[PDB]
Amino acid sequence: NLRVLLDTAIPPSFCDTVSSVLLDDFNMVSLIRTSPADSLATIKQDNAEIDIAITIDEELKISRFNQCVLGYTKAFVVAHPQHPLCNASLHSIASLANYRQISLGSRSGQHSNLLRPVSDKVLFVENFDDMLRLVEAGVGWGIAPHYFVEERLRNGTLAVLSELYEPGGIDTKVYCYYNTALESERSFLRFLESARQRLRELG
Amino acid sequence: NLRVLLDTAIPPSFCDTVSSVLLDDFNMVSLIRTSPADSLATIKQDNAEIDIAITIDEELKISRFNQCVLGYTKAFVVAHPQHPLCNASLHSIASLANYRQISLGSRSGQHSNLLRPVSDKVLFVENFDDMLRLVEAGVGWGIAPHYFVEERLRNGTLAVLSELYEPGGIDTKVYCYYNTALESERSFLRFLESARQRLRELG
Ligand SMILES: CCCCCCCCCc1nc2cc(Cl)ccc2c(=O)n1N
Ligand SMILES: CCCCCCCCCc1nc2cc(Cl)ccc2c(=O)n1N
Repeated sequence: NLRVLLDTAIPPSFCDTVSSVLLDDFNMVSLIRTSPADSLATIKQDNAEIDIAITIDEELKISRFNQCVLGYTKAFVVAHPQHPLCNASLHSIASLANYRQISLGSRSGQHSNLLRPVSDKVLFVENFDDMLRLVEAGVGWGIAPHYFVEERLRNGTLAVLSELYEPGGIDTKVYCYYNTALESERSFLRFLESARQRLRELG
Repeated sequence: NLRVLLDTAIPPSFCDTVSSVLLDDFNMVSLIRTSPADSLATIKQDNAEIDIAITIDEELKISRFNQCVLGYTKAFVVAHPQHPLCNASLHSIASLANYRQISLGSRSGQHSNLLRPVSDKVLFVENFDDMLRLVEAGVGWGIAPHYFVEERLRNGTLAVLSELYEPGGIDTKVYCYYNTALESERSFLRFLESARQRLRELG
């Protein structure tokens, strides 16, 4: 039995590809969704018995696991279109360490450099919908995965503040943390290769 | 007079594009090359009077500067083809926190998470040629920019160990740190836009 974790920031399609590919060599698979803020924390608990994690988060050397990279995805910093920072931005790119960021809480309460909020004040939430309802309201601005936002974006419900920095969307790697037991295992080596190919292909 | 820093890991072509573009709106430009390990350290010194830095290194909030991203480039972890880790790798991907890494020294002696060496023991050097002569020797393995290695690679002088992790080369962002005085300045806003376009275009 193979327990694999997938954070809320991994696009579903990625999930399917991961999921479907796993199926090829694998017979029992449990899939857990976590906040990206809680993934590494989770794998770290020895008991939780995770075997694979698919995350946007980074920690280079983890106690029992090896990192490697599955693919790339995109985040956008979004705000309600009427937000002051919205529209004219270049200062805005600087000024948002000052505006309220709706950031992703962590049960640990600690964040990597990657996920720690840029701004104070911050108001923590537990997931992206939570984060987005707030930003649509919209009390603050947030960084969200592409998928959680595409639909909204086209409507004009939401605005992209994130363009000048990293135009075209913030490029974010998708790591794969896997228990070292798996390193020799051909099933896993096969899995990785397929998924990777499929993901590039989809790109 | 506009003083701009460019680290040794920025591909020369990037340099030209940066360089040439700057020329369009700019009349005096000094260009300084630094080790990527010394760039942020350098801009940080108030006296050094840098106005732009082009680096692969990250520090999200720097005292007088704003970050944003110009483009992407590629690093490879390379070793002499006879290196034990070479060829069969998957364990190797794990085992190289154990083999000697030829890493990039820092005058500060401190490294970001991005540049801090993966492995101990490490033997520090000051630049990529230094690093490469050693690895060709080859005493250790190193992470080098694409350009510094392409020529060597095709010969078979060098091997890529870096494939399973991040196949196709390790993707690394190229940041632009610019003094905040520049944020309003149209010359700079013009520069950024052009260079970015040229870089994507070259991609
Ligand atoms: C003016 C833009 C400042 C934002 C740059 C900070 C770099 C983003 C790091 C980050 N990436 C994410 C990616 C996803 Cl898919 C989801 C959430 C985040 C996130 O919260 N952060 N911080
Ligand atoms: C088995 C591969 C482990 C290497 C993954 C570590 C992530 C690389 C971070 C890094 N990137 C660089 C990029 C360039 Cl262009 C030049 C040097 C480096 C570098 O030294 N590190 N550490």
